[PDB]
Amino acid sequence: MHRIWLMYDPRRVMVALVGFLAVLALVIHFVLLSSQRYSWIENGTLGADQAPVGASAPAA
Amino acid sequence: MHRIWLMYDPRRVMVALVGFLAVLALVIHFVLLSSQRYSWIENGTLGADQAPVGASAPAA
Amino acid sequence: MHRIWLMYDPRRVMVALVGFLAVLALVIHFVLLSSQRYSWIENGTLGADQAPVGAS
Amino acid sequence: MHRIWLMYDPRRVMVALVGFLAVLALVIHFVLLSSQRYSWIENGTLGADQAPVGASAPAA
Amino acid sequence: MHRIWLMYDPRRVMVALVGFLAVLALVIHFVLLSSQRYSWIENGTLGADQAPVGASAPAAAAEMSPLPPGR
Amino acid sequence: AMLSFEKKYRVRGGTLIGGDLFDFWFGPFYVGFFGVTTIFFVTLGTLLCVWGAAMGPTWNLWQINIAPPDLKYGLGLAPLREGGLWQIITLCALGAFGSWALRQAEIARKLGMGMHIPWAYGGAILAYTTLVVIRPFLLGAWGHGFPYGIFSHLDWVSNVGYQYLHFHYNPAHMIAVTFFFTNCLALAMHGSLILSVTNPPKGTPTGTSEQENVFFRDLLGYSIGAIGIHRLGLFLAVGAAVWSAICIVISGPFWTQGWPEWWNWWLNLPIWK
Amino acid sequence: GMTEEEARRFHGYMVTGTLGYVVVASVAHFLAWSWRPWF
Amino acid sequence: GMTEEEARRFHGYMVTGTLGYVVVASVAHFLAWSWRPWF
Amino acid sequence: GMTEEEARRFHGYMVTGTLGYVVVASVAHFLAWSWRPWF
Amino acid sequence: GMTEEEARRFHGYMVTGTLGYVVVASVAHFLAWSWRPWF
Amino acid sequence: GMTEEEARRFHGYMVTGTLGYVVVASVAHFLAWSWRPWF
Amino acid sequence: GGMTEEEARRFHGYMVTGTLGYVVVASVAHFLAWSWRPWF
Amino acid sequence: GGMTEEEARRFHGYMVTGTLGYVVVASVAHFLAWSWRPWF
Amino acid sequence: GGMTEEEARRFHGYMVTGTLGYVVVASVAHFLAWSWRPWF
Amino acid sequence: GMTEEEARRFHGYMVTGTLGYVVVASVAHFLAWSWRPWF
Amino acid sequence: GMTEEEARRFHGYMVTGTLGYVVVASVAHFLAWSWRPWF
Amino acid sequence: MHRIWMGTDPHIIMSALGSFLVGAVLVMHIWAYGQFNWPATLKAKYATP
Amino acid sequence: MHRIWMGTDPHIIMSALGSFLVGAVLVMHIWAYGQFNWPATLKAKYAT
Amino acid sequence: MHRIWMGTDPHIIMSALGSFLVGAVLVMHIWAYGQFNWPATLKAKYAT
Amino acid sequence: MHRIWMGTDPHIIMSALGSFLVGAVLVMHIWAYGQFNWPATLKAKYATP
Amino acid sequence: MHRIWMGTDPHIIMSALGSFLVGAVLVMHIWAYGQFNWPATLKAKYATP
Amino acid sequence: SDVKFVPADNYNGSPIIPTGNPMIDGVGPASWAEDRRDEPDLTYHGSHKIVPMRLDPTFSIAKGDPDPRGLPVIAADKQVAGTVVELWVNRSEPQVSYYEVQLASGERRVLLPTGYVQWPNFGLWGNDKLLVKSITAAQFANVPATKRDDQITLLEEDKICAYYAGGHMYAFAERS
Ligand SMILES: CCCCCCCCCCCCCC(=O)OC[C@H](COP(=O)(O)OCC(O)COP(=O)(O)OC[C@@H](COC(=O)CCCCCCCCCCCCC)OC(=O)CCCCCCCCCCCCC)OC(=O)CCCCCCCCCCCCC
Ligand code: BCL
Ligand SMILES: COC(C)(C)C/C=C/C(C)=C/C=C/C(C=O)=C/C=C/C(C)=C/C=C/C=C(C)/C=C/C=C(\C)CC/C=C(C)/C=C/C=C(\C)C(=O)O
Ligand SMILES: COC(C)(C)C/C=C/C(C)=C/C=C/C(C=O)=C/C=C/C(C)=C/C=C/C=C(C)/C=C/C=C(\C)CC/C=C(C)/C=C/C=C(\C)C(=O)O
Ligand SMILES: COC(C)(C)C/C=C/C(C)=C/C=C/C(C=O)=C/C=C/C(C)=C/C=C/C=C(C)/C=C/C=C(\C)CC/C=C(C)/C=C/C=C(\C)C(=O)O
Ligand SMILES: COC(C)(C)C/C=C/C(C)=C/C=C/C(C=O)=C/C=C/C(C)=C/C=C/C=C(C)/C=C/C=C(\C)CC/C=C(C)/C=C/C=C(\C)C(=O)O
Ligand SMILES: COC(C)(C)C/C=C/C(C)=C/C=C/C(C=O)=C/C=C/C(C)=C/C=C/C=C(C)/C=C/C=C(\C)CC/C=C(C)/C=C/C=C(\C)C(=O)O
Ligand SMILES: COC(C)(C)C/C=C/C(C)=C/C=C/C(C=O)=C/C=C/C(C)=C/C=C/C=C(C)/C=C/C=C(\C)CC/C=C(C)/C=C/C=C(\C)C(=O)O
Ligand SMILES: COC(C)(C)C/C=C/C(C)=C/C=C/C(C=O)=C/C=C/C(C)=C/C=C/C=C(C)/C=C/C=C(\C)CC/C=C(C)/C=C/C=C(\C)C(=O)O
Ligand SMILES: COC(C)(C)C/C=C/C(C)=C/C=C/C(C=O)=C/C=C/C(C)=C/C=C/C=C(C)/C=C/C=C(\C)CC/C=C(C)/C=C/C=C(\C)C(=O)O
Ligand SMILES: COC(C)(C)C/C=C/C(C)=C/C=C/C(C=O)=C/C=C/C(C)=C/C=C/C=C(C)/C=C/C=C(\C)CC/C=C(C)/C=C/C=C(\C)C(=O)O
Ligand SMILES: CCCCCCCCCCCCO[C@@H]1O[C@H](CO)[C@@H](O[C@H]2O[C@H](CO)[C@@H](O)[C@H](O)[C@H]2O)[C@H](O)[C@H]1O
Ligand SMILES: CCCCCCCCCCCCO[C@@H]1O[C@H](CO)[C@@H](O[C@H]2O[C@H](CO)[C@@H](O)[C@H](O)[C@H]2O)[C@H](O)[C@H]1O
Repeated sequence: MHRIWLMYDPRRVMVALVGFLAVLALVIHFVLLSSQRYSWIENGTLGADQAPVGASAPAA
Repeated sequence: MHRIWLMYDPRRVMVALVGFLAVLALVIHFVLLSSQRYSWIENGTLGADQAPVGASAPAA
Repeated sequence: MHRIWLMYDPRRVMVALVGFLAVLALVIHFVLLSSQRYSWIENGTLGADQAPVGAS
Repeated sequence: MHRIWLMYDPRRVMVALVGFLAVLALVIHFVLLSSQRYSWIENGTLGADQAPVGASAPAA
Repeated sequence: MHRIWLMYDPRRVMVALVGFLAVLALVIHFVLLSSQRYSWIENGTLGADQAPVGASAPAAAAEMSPLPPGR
Repeated sequence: AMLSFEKKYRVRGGTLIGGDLFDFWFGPFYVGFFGVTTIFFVTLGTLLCVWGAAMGPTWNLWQINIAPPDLKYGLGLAPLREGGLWQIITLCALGAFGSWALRQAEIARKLGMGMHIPWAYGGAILAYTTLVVIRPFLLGAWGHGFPYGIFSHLDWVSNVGYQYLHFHYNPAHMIAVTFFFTNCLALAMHGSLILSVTNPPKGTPTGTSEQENVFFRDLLGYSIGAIGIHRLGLFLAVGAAVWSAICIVISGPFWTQGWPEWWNWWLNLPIWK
Repeated sequence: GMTEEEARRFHGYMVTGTLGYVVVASVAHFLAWSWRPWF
Repeated sequence: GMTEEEARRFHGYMVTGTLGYVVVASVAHFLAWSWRPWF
Repeated sequence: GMTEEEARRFHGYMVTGTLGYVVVASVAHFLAWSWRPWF
Repeated sequence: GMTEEEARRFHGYMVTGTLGYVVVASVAHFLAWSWRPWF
Repeated sequence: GMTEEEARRFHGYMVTGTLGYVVVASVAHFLAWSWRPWF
Repeated sequence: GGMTEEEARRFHGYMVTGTLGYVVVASVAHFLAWSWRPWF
Repeated sequence: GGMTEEEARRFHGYMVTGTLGYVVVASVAHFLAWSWRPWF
Repeated sequence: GGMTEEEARRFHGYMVTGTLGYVVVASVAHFLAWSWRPWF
Repeated sequence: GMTEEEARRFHGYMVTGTLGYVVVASVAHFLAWSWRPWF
Repeated sequence: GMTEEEARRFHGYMVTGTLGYVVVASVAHFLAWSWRPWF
Repeated sequence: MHRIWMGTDPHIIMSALGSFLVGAVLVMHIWAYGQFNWPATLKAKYATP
Repeated sequence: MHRIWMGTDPHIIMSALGSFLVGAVLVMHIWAYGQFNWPATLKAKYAT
Repeated sequence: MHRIWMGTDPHIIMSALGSFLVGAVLVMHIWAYGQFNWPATLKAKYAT
Repeated sequence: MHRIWMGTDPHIIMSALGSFLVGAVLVMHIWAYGQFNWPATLKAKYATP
Repeated sequence: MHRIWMGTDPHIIMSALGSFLVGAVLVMHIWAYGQFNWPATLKAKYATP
Repeated sequence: SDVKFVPADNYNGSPIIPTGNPMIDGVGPASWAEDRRDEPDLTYHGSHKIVPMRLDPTFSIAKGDPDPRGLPVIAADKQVAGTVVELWVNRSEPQVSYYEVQLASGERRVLLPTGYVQWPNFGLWGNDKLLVKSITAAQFANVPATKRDDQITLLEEDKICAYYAGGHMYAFAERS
């Protein structure tokens, strides 16, 4: 399975992988920070039962 | 059957495949996240009968 | 029959076919997903009697 | 009639034909899907006695 | 784990790391300075019970809307 | 038909996709794989515009108006009669404009030219994609696109401008305008200089690079040189479209107030607050 | 360039594929007609 | 170029793969039709 | 240029990785179905 | 460009580095879940 | 260019540098936590 | 290229045989149909 | 290329046999269907 | 490379043994599950 | 591809596996019919 | 890669490690059952 | 009459005739199901009251 | 009668016929389930 | 009858047949769970 | 039957079989927990009023 | 049976097994804490009024 | 038949196929304007516009740029094609128009239009060799000659530039 590193230069792949993972992590953090339930800077100290929840089916 | 990898450079195919799957996965996740029914960051803790449902047909 | 592949390289046709079918599949899904009757992500759990019909 | 394939290169007449048929088929489907009578995705389950028919204003 | 320093030139990595950490530190400080709970220059002297907390629920009245009507 | 020097240049090679299959000409036009895809998207997108005119109120060329959907449809495909047709035409347009640029890259490769022309055209494609994909996506509805109609899109431009009360105050717009105006000046100067050395007053020898260099230096106070004036034209023309794309993408997604009150930061600099 | 024999050979397939395509289209039209007539 | 025996070999795969894809799609439509018919 | 024996061993990993990916997705879908089914 | 033994040595660090990261991230999710579950 | 001895001796300073930085940052976090907890 | 007169002569035999067979079966189908639901 | 006249003779035997088997099984299926729910 | 007929014969013995072991343990599990909560 | 000799041997296992599958399915259906008959 | 002789010794440790782990877990489940039985 | 076939590949003749017959038979059945009220009488025989 | 198979490929024939049968059989069953009201009567028997 | 397998690759035959059976069995089970009202009656046996 | 393994690599076989088993077992448990109402009865046993 | 390990790297095997066990054990505990109502009953034992 | 190319087939708009070596014959992107006037280009005062720098002492390298003379030239196949013996300058718009290269492992000296050279690291640092990405060190031997070494004609300019232009298509091809 290691012969994958003959197809691709690991010096490329390491830089590609870290670039991908850093971007993906920043996206997920900012998606959560922009949400209501997980806006943890302002509301992080709320207990789990007190945190916001999105609208349910209203039947109305 | 393994002779298919003589038709195409596997080094090229794997890059196209990973790209297609990465874009597809992001598109599906974004479609679901933008829905009502599956906006799981805000509403993921709702039970299945509490989760939104789209409108039904009129009675007549 | 097979002489079609003497005119068109099957290595290339097979790629263009995958490209065509992938775009066509995406177009048909996005059409259906946006309709009322087949908006299956919002309403897929409705029964076929409950599902919308575009009468007016 | 086969001598038409001496006037024109069959390799590229066939591309022109398949391209024509693709464009024509897509146009006709989109034209129908725009119509009210044949908007079959929403209303295809209606029987012909319920299907829309267009008329002019009754012009009293 | 030294072999990474042959895989990449230490000068370029050292500059890249310091550049990353400086950028990240500035981003996190300004995200906090913009927040209500952690706008420490104006409110840093407030006790932990007095500092702002995001709402467990926003308020409403049915007749009121933040957005004008339309379409 | 062929230019009297052309046949010599009509070799195979340089195609990015499809090998030799599409590597041929149709009259003056080079075809190639992206030639085929261009004609597909052009034909489909045009015939859907004709259908949009047919189901609309009039055939008058100026008044035809294929509008985008209501904002309530968000990022979904609307019913075709309610803006969905505009969305399909937009996908055709993107396909056509992309194919055209990639076809130009095949032509440039076949002639041994640099890639400058495809990339320059990329600046126009960027501005279009900003208007109909990126800005509507950042706003969350495809209905923020402009309608396809010769005067109805000018109504859209007017109303988008006044959504910010006084769009002249948009700082990126001022830069973009300055590029468009300076480009037109530079084009007039370069065109005039080349023509005036190659077409001197009757009974005068044909001019030289030295004469245009001298005259240009009298006009701007410095000598741009022959390569430099073409670099400057490309920089001004493409830069105009890039700054255009910036000025519209900041309007709404990033700035939502009137543009005059953006300049409040300048009035409040601490040296003179 | 192909011979007039190869032209006749190709033309045989081209006619046959055209006929097959027209047959499928004809059945599709008669299905569509029976579901929702347009005249 | 490609020899006629390679073309005849590939034609076997292409026909089989095409028809197998149509079979899988026909089953997907059978499932979709059972769930929510469009006529 | 890859040899036929290199292709032979490569394909085995490609099948294995594809099967592993489909397995993880199959569990991911069954978990999602148990949480909030879409039909 | 890697030799066999170079690639095989690198693959050891690459596997373990990947798995070590996923293990750390799984603890991060455990903590996040105990603070504020998303289902 | 960089030798294996150079890398080895560089790594020592690099690790104490990183560790000292993490020590300062973690003290800074615990001061921040004691002043105004975010959970 | 196609068929000589000799194989065409035997191909024709199967073509006429198959046609007559098909017409016989269709005749039985119409006889059954007519007895079941006459249409004139 | 393709099948010889020998292969054609041999293949035809299995082709006819498989067809007759399929039609036999389908004949049983229809007799069972008819006795379960007659359709004329 | 690839497994030889000799090696395959040996491999197959373990594979059969492991498969039987798995099925045996699963048979116990279903007996316990059935006596705990019968599903028919 | 396969020889006549390989085809002869492979066919025997294919027939055997097919018959085993049908036999197991026959017992499955007999159980299902006794449990919840469907006609 | 790993030789047969290494594999022979490796296997002996891996099985004894596995058996030990199962032993500890079996005690854990015995204790857990005596504390809070789940059937 | 057999001289008709001489120019032609028998597989093309079979393909063309097989296409026509599938087409005609399907059109005839779709048409006949409309006119004869069958299978509609079959469906009414077993529909749930 | 047999020599119609000359020049053909046995696997293409069996692929074509196999795929035709699948299509035909699926159409026939979906149609027949509609007309004969089965499995609908089966479903109604064991529904609650 | 065996010589239909000539010129094939047996690992492809086992791949195609394996893929068919896995699909066909899963389609049949999700269909059957609809008609037979099982596991629905099982779930109803153990509920609150 | 052991002829079937020829040309394959044991590690690929054991990877494929291992991944399949993980999948099927996980699916069967996720499904079984839905139908049998366990651990839900376990949870309700020790839950605080 | 030991022949399964031939060609593999011991450290990859231990790395993969170890990471599996960490993942499985963490999943099992957060699951079990949910079902068995522990440490919730522990917290309620020592919590203040 | 001396004719440089033949049609790929009889249909309208088909490509041509070179008969001989396209770089030498001048076909496709290797071709040049064959009717171009075979005379030197002139300054406004009528001196030769493009000349070797040794013929006009007005010109000198800008201080703190490298003088490229004596550097090796590295061809597309990474072989050393030669070393820079002289610069040719445009006297109407002062710039280096051509490097002149003393061929390694050969007798001959050839011109090299500076549009086809690049510096390592694009000139920012190093500057210890020249890179010619477009042709191999073998093909450097066939670069067209000027009739004289003190001047170049417009036809010779077209021929030389066309040679390096064709390389990006034909340098690594058996079509020779
Ligand atoms: C508003 C301010 C800004 C607005 C900005 C507006 C900018 C306008 C720029 C475009 C104008 C130039 C276009 C051009 O010259 O193309 C070459 C072509 C053919 O001549 P050729 O190239 O010298 O010779 C080649 C030909 O003889 C043999 O070639 P070949 O055998 O290989 O190929 C077949 C032929 C067949 O001809 C055609 O298919 C072309 C027919 C349509 C031409 C329409 C031109 C546009 C008219 C616009 C003015 C108005 C028309 C109403 O040749 C070809 O294949 C050539 C294909 C050329 C394709 C050019 C398409 C350009 C479309 C432009 C659309 C502009 C939209 C604004 O020329 C022509 O056919 C004649 C055009 C003459 C210029 C238009 C002048 C109109 C004056 C007023 C009416 C005069 C009545 C007599
Ligand atoms: C060093 C060579 C091997 C290795 C060899 C061993 C050995 C030997 C043992 C373990 C053990 C364990 N390993 Mg380890 N392990 C490796 C890589 C990993 C990785 C990973 C991300 O790559 C993970 C998640 C794990 C995880 C685990 C746990 C499942 C387990 C308990 C200790 C622990 O938490 O260690 C977390 C892991 C690490 C911090 C890195 C690995 C090295 C350190 C020193 C820990 C393991 C050694 C342990 C202290 C030995 C004590 C003496 C013996 C009990 C006689 N190992 C490396 C590649 N692993 C033990 C076990 O089976 O317990 C039941 C055990 O005896
Ligand atoms: C909104 O309403 C609006 C739209 C406005 C209303 C108006 C609509 C209008 C105006 C419509 C016009 C329609 C039209 C007009 O003509 C439509 C014309 C359609 C036509 C002609 C279709 C033809 C199809 C032919 C096909 C599919 C052929 C297939 C061939 C095959 C498969 C064989 C390939 C070769 C092989 C296998 C081997 C070769 C041998 C070789 C190489 C060898 O042996 O060497
Ligand atoms: C409302 O929405 C709108 C959009 C408006 C509605 C309208 C929609 C319309 C009009 C749609 C039209 C659709 C259409 C039209 O024809 C659709 C046509 C679809 C087609 C043709 C699909 C064909 C698929 C074929 C496939 C998948 C083949 C796979 C082959 C494989 C896998 C084998 C590869 C080869 C191998 C392995 C051998 C290599 C050699 C080897 C190994 C060797 O040599 O050794
Ligand atoms: C909103 O709803 C919308 C979105 C509209 C609805 C959706 C619609 C559509 C159209 C969906 C389409 C889905 C689709 C269609 O194709 C989906 C297709 C998915 C596919 C095919 C996935 C394939 C995955 C394969 C993987 C992961 C392989 C991994 C291989 C690995 C890991 C091994 C690599 C090699 C190694 C390690 C070294 C080998 C040895 C070497 C080199 C040596 O030894 O030398
Ligand atoms: C809400 O906000 C959002 C943003 C949304 C939330 C999310 C945030 C996210 C995603 C954060 C991610 C963070 C992260 C991810 O990896 C963070 C990673 C951080 C890291 C790796 C830090 C490492 C620091 C290391 C340092 C400082 C090293 C210093 C070394 C020194 C001093 C020694 C120098 C050498 C010397 C002296 C001599 C050498 C010898 C020589 C020369 C010789 O001997 O020759
Ligand atoms: C409802 O309203 C509307 C629609 C208006 C109502 C009106 C409808 C109308 C007007 C309908 C008209 C229908 C019609 C008109 O003609 C219908 C015509 C039907 C016909 C002709 C059917 C013919 C069928 C023939 C068959 C089945 C032959 C099979 C032959 C076989 C099997 C043997 C093949 C050859 C072999 C084996 C030899 C190989 C030798 C070789 C190779 C060698 O020897 O080398
Ligand atoms: C509801 O409303 C509407 C829809 C309108 C209602 C109307 C419906 C209509 C009109 C239906 C018509 C159906 C129909 C016809 O008319 C249907 C026709 C069906 C037929 C023909 C089925 C044939 C099946 C044949 C089979 C299974 C054969 C298998 C053979 C095998 C296994 C052997 C393989 C070969 C070997 C071993 C060779 C070895 C030697 C080799 C290789 C060598 O020697 O080389
Ligand atoms: C709920 O609704 C729905 C979901 C619909 C319900 C329906 C579900 C359905 C349809 C389920 C179907 C399940 C199924 C099949 O049908 C399931 C199939 C299960 C199977 C096959 C299990 C097999 C297990 C085999 C194992 C564990 C083998 C272990 C091997 C061991 C220990 C030895 C390894 C040693 C080696 C290799 C060393 C030798 C090397 C040597 C000598 C060397 O290297 O030389
Ligand atoms: C609900 O509504 C709708 C959906 C409409 C309802 C209707 C549904 C319908 C119509 C269903 C029809 C289903 C069907 C139709 O035919 C179903 C057909 C099923 C069949 C045929 C199953 C066959 C299974 C065969 C098996 C398991 C064989 C295994 C073989 C093995 C193990 C041996 C492998 C080889 C070896 C060991 C030798 C290697 C030697 C080598 C390599 C050497 O020696 O070289
Ligand atoms: C809650 O709902 C759901 C989740 C659904 C519920 C269901 C859950 C399910 C289904 C769980 C299933 C779990 C499972 C299934 O198998 C679990 C299986 C677990 C296993 C296998 C554990 C194995 C542990 C093994 C250990 C610790 C080994 C240690 C070995 C050591 C220390 C020796 C190392 C090597 C050396 C010393 C080198 C020697 C020489 C060398 C190198 C040389 O000489 O070179
Ligand atoms: C697109 C995904 C959906 C599934 C697609 C495929 C599903 C059906 C697969 C059936 C597999 C058996 O199908 C059969 O395979 C064999 C090889 O084994 C192919 O055989 C082909 O290659 C072999 C060997 O290279 C040649 O000897 C032969 O002349 C040629 O036809 C047959 O042409 C095909 O009919
Ligand atoms: C070529 C491959 C094709 C793959 C299959 C794709 C789907 C095509 C289906 C064509 C056949 C449809 O057949 C038709 O099914 C509908 C489904 O409502 C039946 O409709 C009737 O029965 C169904 C139950 O089965 C009821 O829900 C419905 O209200 C009633 O009208 C018709 O009585 C039958 O004639």
